[PDB]
Amino acid sequence: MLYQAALKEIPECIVYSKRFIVPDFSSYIKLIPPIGQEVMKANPGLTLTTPAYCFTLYHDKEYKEKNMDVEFCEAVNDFGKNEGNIIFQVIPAITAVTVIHKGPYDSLRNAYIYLMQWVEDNGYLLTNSPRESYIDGIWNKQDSAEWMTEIQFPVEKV
Ligand SMILES: CCCCCCCCCCCCCCCC[N+](C)(C)C
Ligand SMILES: CCCCCCCCCCCCCCCC[N+](C)(C)C
Ligand SMILES: [Cl-]
Repeated sequence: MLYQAALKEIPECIVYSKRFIVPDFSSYIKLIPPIGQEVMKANPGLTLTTPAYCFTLYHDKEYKEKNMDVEFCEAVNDFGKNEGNIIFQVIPAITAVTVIHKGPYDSLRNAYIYLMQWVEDNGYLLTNSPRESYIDGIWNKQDSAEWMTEIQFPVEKV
């Protein structure tokens, strides 16, 4: 796939979120559906933002694929009440270099490789946790070649 870096300012947002140490990506994503179900039950009237912004924060300090520190986030228009370890928080504004990963998730690492190289080549520094923003996927497209996930590296120019 031919990744195409873009540079953008991402404003702050309010999210509901849950943080996990996960064995691998498949194990992690099985934990995601219950989060929305439980937070919505506990906060009638909670509204997702339009457009949506639904993303994983990868909090590890190095590249990893197993035993990962991940935080699932989904943007809402206003705060609700925390439900268990599901917590509302403000995710701060960042300047990000981004690429779109088309297709299934087994090759997501290629987008991270690409962005790590771009940051080095163009005189930037990664300054906060990468975000993995889910756009199109099994919820709306059964042709997995048409899934779309945006990888966002928070950066500052050196
Ligand atoms: C000079 C710095 C060298 C590289 C810094 C990399 C920091 C790593 C950022 C957090 C870990 C990202 C893990 C993403 C895994 C995503 N997939 C499971 C989908 C592949
Ligand atoms: C029988 C085959 C079972 C397939 C299970 C499919 C479950 C799909 C549940 C999707 C949850 C996706 C969460 C990402 C949120 C989507 N938005 C980006 C639109 C907010
Ligand atoms: Cl320069």
